[PDB]
Amino acid sequence: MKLHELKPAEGSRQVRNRVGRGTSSGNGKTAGRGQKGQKARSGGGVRLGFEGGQTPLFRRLPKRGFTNINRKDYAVVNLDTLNRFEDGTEVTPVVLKEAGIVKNEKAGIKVLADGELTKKLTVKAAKFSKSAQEAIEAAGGSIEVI
Amino acid sequence: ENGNDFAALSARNLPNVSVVTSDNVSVLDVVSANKVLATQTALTQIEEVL
Amino acid sequence: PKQKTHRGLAKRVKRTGGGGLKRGRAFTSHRFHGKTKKQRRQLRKASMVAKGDYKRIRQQLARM
RNA sequence: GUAGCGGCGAGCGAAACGGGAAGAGCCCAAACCAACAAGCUUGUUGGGGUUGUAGGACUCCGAUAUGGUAGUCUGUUAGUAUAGUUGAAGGAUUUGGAAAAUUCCGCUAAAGAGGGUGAAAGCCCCGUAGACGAAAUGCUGACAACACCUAGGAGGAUCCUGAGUACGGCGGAACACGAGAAAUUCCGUCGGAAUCCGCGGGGACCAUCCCGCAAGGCUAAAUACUCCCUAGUGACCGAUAGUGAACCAGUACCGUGAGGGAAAGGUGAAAAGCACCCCGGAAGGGGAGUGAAAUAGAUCCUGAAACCGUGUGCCUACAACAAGUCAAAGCUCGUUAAUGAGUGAUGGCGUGCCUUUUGUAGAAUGAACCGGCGAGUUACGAUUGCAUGCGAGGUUAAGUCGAAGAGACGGAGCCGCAGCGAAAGCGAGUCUGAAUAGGGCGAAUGAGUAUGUAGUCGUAGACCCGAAACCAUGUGAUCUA
RNA sequence: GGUAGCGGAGAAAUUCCAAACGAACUUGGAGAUAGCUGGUUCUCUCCGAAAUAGCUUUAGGGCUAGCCUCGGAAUUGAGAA
RNA sequence: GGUGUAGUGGUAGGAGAGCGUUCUAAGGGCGUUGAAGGUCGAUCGUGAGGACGGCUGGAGCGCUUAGAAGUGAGAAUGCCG
RNA sequence: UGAAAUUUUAGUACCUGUGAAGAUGCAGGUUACCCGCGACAGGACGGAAAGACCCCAUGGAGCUUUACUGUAGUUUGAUAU
Ligand SMILES: [K+]
Ligand SMILES: [K+]
Ligand SMILES: [K+]
Ligand SMILES: [K+]
Ligand SMILES: [K+]
Ligand SMILES: [K+]
Ligand SMILES: [K+]
Ligand SMILES: [K+]
Ligand SMILES: [K+]
Ligand SMILES: [K+]
Ligand SMILES: [K+]
Ligand SMILES: [K+]
Ligand SMILES: [K+]
Ligand SMILES: [K+]
Ligand SMILES: [K+]
Ligand SMILES: [K+]
Ligand SMILES: [K+]
Ligand SMILES: [K+]
Ligand SMILES: [K+]
Ligand SMILES: [K+]
Ligand SMILES: [K+]
Ligand SMILES: [K+]
Ligand SMILES: [K+]
Ligand SMILES: [K+]
Ligand SMILES: [K+]
Ligand SMILES: [K+]
Ligand SMILES: [K+]
Ligand SMILES: [K+]
Ligand SMILES: [K+]
Ligand SMILES: [Mg+2]
Ligand SMILES: [Mg+2]
Ligand SMILES: [Mg+2]
Ligand SMILES: [Mg+2]
Ligand SMILES: [Mg+2]
Ligand SMILES: [Mg+2]
Ligand SMILES: [Mg+2]
Ligand SMILES: [Mg+2]
Ligand SMILES: [Mg+2]
Ligand SMILES: [Mg+2]
Ligand SMILES: [Mg+2]
Ligand SMILES: [Mg+2]
Ligand SMILES: [Mg+2]
Ligand SMILES: [Mg+2]
Ligand SMILES: [Mg+2]
Ligand SMILES: [Mg+2]
Ligand SMILES: [Mg+2]
Ligand SMILES: [Mg+2]
Ligand SMILES: [Mg+2]
Ligand SMILES: [Mg+2]
Ligand SMILES: [Mg+2]
Ligand SMILES: [Mg+2]
Ligand SMILES: [Mg+2]
Ligand SMILES: [Mg+2]
Ligand SMILES: [Mg+2]
Ligand SMILES: [Mg+2]
Ligand SMILES: [Mg+2]
Ligand SMILES: [Mg+2]
Ligand SMILES: [Mg+2]
Ligand SMILES: [Mg+2]
Ligand SMILES: [Mg+2]
Ligand SMILES: [Mg+2]
Ligand SMILES: [Mg+2]
Ligand SMILES: [Mg+2]
Ligand SMILES: [Mg+2]
Ligand SMILES: [Mg+2]
Ligand SMILES: [Mg+2]
Ligand SMILES: [Mg+2]
Ligand SMILES: [Mg+2]
Ligand SMILES: [Mg+2]
Ligand SMILES: [Mg+2]
Repeated sequence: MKLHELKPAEGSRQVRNRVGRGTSSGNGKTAGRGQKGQKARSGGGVRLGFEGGQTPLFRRLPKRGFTNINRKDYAVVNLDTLNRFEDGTEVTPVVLKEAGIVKNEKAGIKVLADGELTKKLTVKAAKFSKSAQEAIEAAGGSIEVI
Repeated sequence: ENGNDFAALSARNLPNVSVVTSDNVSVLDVVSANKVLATQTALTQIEEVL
Repeated sequence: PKQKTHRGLAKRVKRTGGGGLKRGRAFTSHRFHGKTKKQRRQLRKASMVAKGDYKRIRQQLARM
């Protein structure tokens, strides 16, 4: 491109709308705020979720549950992703992290049976679903709980 | 290329000349310039950088 | 600054897979003698935040 | 914006891990030893010793080294700050009052940053690139000197290892944590330990396990800020702006006082700032001069509008007029040459602008007129549309290098690719349930993410102006009681 | 000369305290807050409301719905007369 | 681009497309043979608005593309003159 | 010699009617040559003061009390000295 012939991509940039700049622009005078009221005042408006005094929805609804301090979440992996590897390959949490499939392993890798596996593999992971273990082993592979 | 100080000095003061080292080249510099005069070593270093 | 979450809502609702919000039911605290067993049974079940209510409050749970 | 805290409201809101900037560790008290002094201990002095894979004393051995320092107006040395020196290259022609402008040929450049010069200068001047420079006094760094720290091994019989302390009750306070199940830290008051088989902590508490060793002290760097000084920068202001203050500004002025607080920049290139003459007491003018220009004459660049006045082309003294517009005779004049311009007898229609209202010509509100100034912005987040890049992936943050740039590195972290459940947990399913039942939420039925931009929202004064008031320092009894 | 604002003084009137005292003046918190009033600046094109329901210490405020607008998806075409 | 048909009042308000102001970048220009500014004119465009002449003025300023905003005033018993 | 309040621009009649319901300005009709000076005060809902009456604001302030919650003081006990 040439500095004297620049052209942005169509629709990439828009013109800011300025209010209170004459009537014919469509936002003159009231600047789109309407006529009087609380919402027409500078800094006006009510806090989010406010209902003008009617009991708000969250107040109506009860609190529920608790958070387990020892909660454990696992980074999930499916058989379709495992298909990306070659037969005889040793699948490991390190292997997954290097491949970029699992950037954050959380409490560990758990393998699920969402897809159809087609390659023989020795898979090492924190956990395996029962269906996932069966699929891996039926494909001639093996599973080891790291 | 880095270290060609005599070339850099001798060229810089010319009104139509903009001198840059192969390691420090920017989109704005290239776009501004109508022609790009590069030494062969500079091109090699650029190819390595990119 | 970071937009803050409404902690009361965070305690009362759950984000579902499809983006909706799961909520408990009202009238499930006391005075059960005033409600038929059908009412109690059908209030035991959870429900979803209605469209109007969600459109009012979504910004308070953006980062829940 | 998670875990949490919270009339569980409004809101408040961590820390550890991980990634970086920077990095440094050391002294006492005590045991014990020697001396001193008084009154076998008990104070002073010096030695000794300094800790958790427990250390130390003490007792045996062996070494009298090895290294370090966060010391010193100790020099020697270098550099640097506070003045400076040097520093290339143009003449003509046209316009002009003036050349740097125009035109023609040149020249210089480690210097084509910038400023000034009678208009716009690479080559006229000050400069710049570059080179060079310090008697004197600071500052820094090195070198040396002086100085101060700096021991290994083996034993435990015994001794030492911070007391009105830790801790507890009561009452407050700090920890994101508002007494709460409430640890941890601190204050006041009262009570009040153990001491190595000891003690503290791991969010009430106990046991086990792990980690540490309080009640003594010191410690550079990364970090915060800029009244000042030096050198610069700006899609920052340009005289109602920018500091209140471009000017003799915290001045004038106001007030008892604290305190409040202005206005006010521009002749011309050069004063060459109008000799002399004329009217006039002067002021002020008209000539004559200076000047490119004086309608640039000091109220001085330009010189708008309101407002005021002189001249006149048309109209106007029988008319009821939101003052115009539409139609039009007559008169006057001739332009961006257009089926022109000014004025206008006469005729038709016709109750301003704004705000606020169901409704305003309104006898509802606002504006005396003119000019200037004067109101949805920015930062950080949320969300949507549009755009670009990549795509089951997307992307870096701090930080390092770099021109205050781009860019490179930096994958810690964040979003997405799996959901369901309060949770254990299970998982293309899961939860409820006795249930292979039904049903809920999901999958089948996949697009996301980084950035730009725009709309809207949240936190901030959040579109602008406006209270009566509240609170915390001060100043006032020169009036008055 | 003394008494000073959470105060003084008062032959008592809310009376005086530097020409306005039911709580002085000045500076600061501070751009207090104002569901209230006023103001909010260029143009043209397309479309175009509402003054209703419900709830509200709510009634001249607000929230959801109704009514308007812009974009999108999809249909056995579901709307109107 | 042509034809045809239909449509084009409008407050709150939504959407779209533009005019003009200052500044930045690049390119290409204009200026003591007179820039900006001021003033007059019977000029052009659908609108905001744009030219071109005469006069005044005396040194800076347009145009095209893109970018950023202290970007447009007639009303606030607005402030200053 | 020389102000001021006020002031949208005004070539600023009367009657009846109309109209945001009390018109110099609108309708019909009537009257009225142009410009002033000295007087009066019916009107311009005349000027002056964002009504103090009245109502409203989840405004303010001063005051009261067997309003609520605190609290200085006063008093009583335990405890330390
Ligand atoms: K709006
Ligand atoms: K709930
Ligand atoms: K209940
Ligand atoms: K956060
Ligand atoms: K509340
Ligand atoms: K020692
Ligand atoms: K010169
Ligand atoms: K120059
Ligand atoms: K020196
Ligand atoms: K506590
Ligand atoms: K611990
Ligand atoms: K520990
Ligand atoms: K002049
Ligand atoms: K005249
Ligand atoms: K007429
Ligand atoms: K009135
Ligand atoms: K089931
Ligand atoms: K199911
Ligand atoms: K995309
Ligand atoms: K976006
Ligand atoms: K604001
Ligand atoms: K805003
Ligand atoms: K006195
Ligand atoms: K008295
Ligand atoms: K002109
Ligand atoms: K005004
Ligand atoms: K009226
Ligand atoms: K009168
Ligand atoms: K009062
Ligand atoms: Mg923008
Ligand atoms: Mg509108
Ligand atoms: Mg307006
Ligand atoms: Mg308004
Ligand atoms: Mg409104
Ligand atoms: Mg229950
Ligand atoms: Mg019932
Ligand atoms: Mg020179
Ligand atoms: Mg020349
Ligand atoms: Mg606290
Ligand atoms: Mg205590
Ligand atoms: Mg403890
Ligand atoms: Mg240990
Ligand atoms: Mg430090
Ligand atoms: Mg000023
Ligand atoms: Mg000026
Ligand atoms: Mg000022
Ligand atoms: Mg002149
Ligand atoms: Mg002048
Ligand atoms: Mg007659
Ligand atoms: Mg006549
Ligand atoms: Mg009314
Ligand atoms: Mg008025
Ligand atoms: Mg005093
Ligand atoms: Mg006195
Ligand atoms: Mg009384
Ligand atoms: Mg008085
Ligand atoms: Mg404040
Ligand atoms: Mg329409
Ligand atoms: Mg209520
Ligand atoms: Mg209203
Ligand atoms: Mg029509
Ligand atoms: Mg200009
Ligand atoms: Mg503005
Ligand atoms: Mg004005
Ligand atoms: Mg009537
Ligand atoms: Mg009448
Ligand atoms: Mg009329
Ligand atoms: Mg009137
Ligand atoms: Mg009156
Ligand atoms: Mg009033």
